[PDB]
Amino acid sequence: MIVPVRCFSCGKVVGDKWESYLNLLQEDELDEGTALSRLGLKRYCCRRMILTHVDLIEKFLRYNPLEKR
Amino acid sequence: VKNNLLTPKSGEPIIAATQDFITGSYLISHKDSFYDRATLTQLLSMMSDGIEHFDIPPPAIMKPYYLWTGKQVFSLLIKPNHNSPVVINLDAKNKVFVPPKSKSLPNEMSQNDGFVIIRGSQILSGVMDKSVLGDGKKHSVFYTIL
Amino acid sequence: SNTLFDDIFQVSEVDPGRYNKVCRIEAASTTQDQCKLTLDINVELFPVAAQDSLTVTIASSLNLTRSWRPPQAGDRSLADDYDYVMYGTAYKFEEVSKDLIAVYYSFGGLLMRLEGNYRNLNNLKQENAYLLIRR
Amino acid sequence: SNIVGIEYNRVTNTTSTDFPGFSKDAENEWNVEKFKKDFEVNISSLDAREANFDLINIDTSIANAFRRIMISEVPSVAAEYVYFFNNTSVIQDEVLAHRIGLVPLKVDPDMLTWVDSNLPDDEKFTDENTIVLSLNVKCTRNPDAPKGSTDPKELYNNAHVYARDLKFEPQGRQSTTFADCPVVPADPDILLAKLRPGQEISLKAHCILGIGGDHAKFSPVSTASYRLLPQINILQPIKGESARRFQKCFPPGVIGIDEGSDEAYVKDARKDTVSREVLRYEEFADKVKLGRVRNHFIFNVESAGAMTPEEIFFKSVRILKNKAEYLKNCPITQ
Amino acid sequence: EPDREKIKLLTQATSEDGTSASFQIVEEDHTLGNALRYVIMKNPDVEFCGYSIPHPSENLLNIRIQTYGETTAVDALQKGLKDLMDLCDVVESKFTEKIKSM
Amino acid sequence: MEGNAQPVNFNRSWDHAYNITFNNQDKGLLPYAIMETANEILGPLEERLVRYDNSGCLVKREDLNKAEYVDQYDAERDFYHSLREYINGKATALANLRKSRGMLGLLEPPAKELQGIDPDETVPDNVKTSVSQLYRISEKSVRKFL
Ligand SMILES: CCC[C@@H](C)[C@H]1CC[C@H]2[C@@H]3[C@H](O)C[C@@H]4C[C@H](O)CC[C@]4(C)[C@H]3C[C@H](O)[C@]12C
Ligand SMILES: [Zn+2]
Repeated sequence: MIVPVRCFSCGKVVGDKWESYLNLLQEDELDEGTALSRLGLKRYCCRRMILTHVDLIEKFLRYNPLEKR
Repeated sequence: VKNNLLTPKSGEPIIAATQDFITGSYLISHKDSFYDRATLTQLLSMMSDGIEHFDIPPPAIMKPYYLWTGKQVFSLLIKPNHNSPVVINLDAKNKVFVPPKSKSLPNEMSQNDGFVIIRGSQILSGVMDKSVLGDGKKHSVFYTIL
Repeated sequence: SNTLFDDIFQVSEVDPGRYNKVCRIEAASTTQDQCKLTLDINVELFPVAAQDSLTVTIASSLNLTRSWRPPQAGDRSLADDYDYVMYGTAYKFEEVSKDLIAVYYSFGGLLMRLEGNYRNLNNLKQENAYLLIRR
Repeated sequence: SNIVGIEYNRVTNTTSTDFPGFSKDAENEWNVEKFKKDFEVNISSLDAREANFDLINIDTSIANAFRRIMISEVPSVAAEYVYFFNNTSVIQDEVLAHRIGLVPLKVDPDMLTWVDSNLPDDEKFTDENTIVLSLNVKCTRNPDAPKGSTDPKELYNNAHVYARDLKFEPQGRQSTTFADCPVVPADPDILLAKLRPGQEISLKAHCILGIGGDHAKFSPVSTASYRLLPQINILQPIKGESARRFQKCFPPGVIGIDEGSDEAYVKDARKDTVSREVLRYEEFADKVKLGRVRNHFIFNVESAGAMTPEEIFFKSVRILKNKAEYLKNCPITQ
Repeated sequence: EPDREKIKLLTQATSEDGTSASFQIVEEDHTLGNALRYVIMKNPDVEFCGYSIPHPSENLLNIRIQTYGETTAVDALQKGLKDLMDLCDVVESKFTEKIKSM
Repeated sequence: MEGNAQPVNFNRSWDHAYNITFNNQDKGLLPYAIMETANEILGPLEERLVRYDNSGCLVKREDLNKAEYVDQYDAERDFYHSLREYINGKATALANLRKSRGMLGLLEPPAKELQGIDPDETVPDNVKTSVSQLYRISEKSVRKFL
């Protein structure tokens, strides 16, 4: 639902790379294979952690029960 | 389980080596498997939880290095020491048997170690596969021991 | 003496089929018409080429707890002047024809068939033996 | 020979052969003087979060023991218990507690004490063995947001709960012991949660120190592994265009063509990830052989941020030595 | 005060003269068993050293040492532990001097 | 059942008996001696299986193998016959070897009163040791096999 804090295989912290990855894709218009390398995700186990991540938290937050929608 | 190693349908063993135990035994008993004393000893401790007493036989290769063949590893697996009573003798064909070059030659002189011969408890020829360690055949090692 | 057999052989074929470290060599004896050898050799420790002459002897002892203990370094032994020493057991004596028998040795799964007149193979006695090979 | 040969279908000579009983010479007895003379350490890079260094003329067992102790035996501090006050987020309490337990904390492990488990909860946590991290984030609608905006960073106030919101709350003598080294997360930009107006998070995390074997959050290293030094032997000279093809079987910096003789030679075998591509082509058969030096390890220890990688390696060596000493000092019960 | 439950000598597997023995060590795994195996096999009197973890659910390690008649297995184990300590000391010294070198 | 539709595997049992009773200092047996040992062991076993007709009296020797006198013990008798035949085959093989090396093949007993080790004109270092190498069946081996 949200980007995991650590890579499952090795243990590198990838939870702090999601916003930067989105910014490099959106602002700098970089391709997906170079933005990963610019963030230090060299091993493929770390690359798949945020390359295949589905950010479902944004979709879940549309149905906020504490505030009219 | 010990009293029912053989099915009553035909008398063949039904409790024997399954997949991933036949492959490892074949790779140990492969003809180009040579182990030094450290690897030999670690393998022997690996099959007995570091409890059984093993009498290390003289190596099959002596002058360049001291190397034990994996068939000697399984000879120690069948009979660990002199106090074990298991002395089994058998001759059997493997699953894939390629007959030798000449019809006059015996079966053990074939290619690809098709024929297994166990005398005393030493495995003098052949590889260990489903025919010798698996189920369904009456010439297997475990059937003979039982 | 300790040496049961001794001869010089000419290799005619090296068959490394389906293996990477063990090759099956065929050899014919020099100055002995009826003596023939078929032997499995670890080719990495003792590289064998075709049409190469090599000396093969069979002995009952290398001397000139119950686990096997290697001999002390510096002790004189029959293995000192050889390049490839194997230990095995003779398990089968069979007849090929009249005046011609075959002896089968198994050095822990590596085989040797030695065929010849039984005058020459009289000293083999179906026991453990050392096979010493040099060039 | 001590070179692990690499073939097209198998890996040969992978086991150590330095012990008496390998041959009649009965050499390679354990001599501490010979090992002291032969062993070598060469550090090639030393940052604040990553160390690269070669251990030379050491056996595989000891290097693997160092790697395993680094991964799962060197203690580190991570959040263990989480007490919740009014977590009104979409993210569940279990998930949030797990994420908070997975953040790395910049805490020296030697400033704490191991928590006694059999003690009851009223006196289990003291000022010597527990670090308290308080988080308190409330999200409200931005009253002066742009009309045409859609970024949650502008439409809302605290829509992103990060790891830097984990404030440190000193308890007792930690007000003086942790004065010059306040407890902050090693990666402050870790996105812990996302909120919308009306939601609130407030919690207290008790952080103790444990080993990586108990849980992966306590492992001080993000990664800690070695690799043998690659070795490329060119048995026959390779000339002309084939050399260019011979260059394409390796990473770009591994080998090069001399300008004079126009033949290929190995430039840097360390860059060679062993892809054994050159073994695919029949023209390079019996012209190049590949191997790895069996007693030449290239450790690459990356820290999680709590403490330096050289400290981690030193602690691993000390832990192995203490294991050996503790086993030596124990009496053998029959 | 000494830890009596740490290392035990399994009576049913040892020899009468103590030449062969098997020791059960609690709260260890491959990271110590492999190092002990490598160090003990460098003893000229040891002809058998091998460790095993009988079950992953049990934090336990059985190590078997069989020697010749020159020394007992207990002496070989103590020598191996001391020698592993010396190896760790040498590695420690070399690493800590190469840190200060650069 | 340990054989191919047979109660016992003769080849493996013979090899087992030969191996576990092996001794280089044990003198081999002449083929008639092997046959005599087999007969001595197997005589009382197949002699207590007397054949009775349907009436309930003894059956004459001229018509022992007729169809109407088939009893429940015949399978046992058949087994013994096969057993003897197998042993006889081994003896026959040894006899053939003694006929191929110039010696005298004693498949049948030489005489009732003849005594002494009758191989005495053949040279001992050439042909006696050769036939001892190729075939050596001891009394312990055949008794253990039976
Ligand atoms: C109670 C345990 C203390 C222990 C963890 C402390 C006390 C002694 C410390 C080492 C020495 O300072 C020498 C070196 C200095 C370098 O700068 C960083 C590495 C270096 C090997 C140190 C690492 C670590 O910091 C040690 C071992
Ligand atoms: Zn990773």
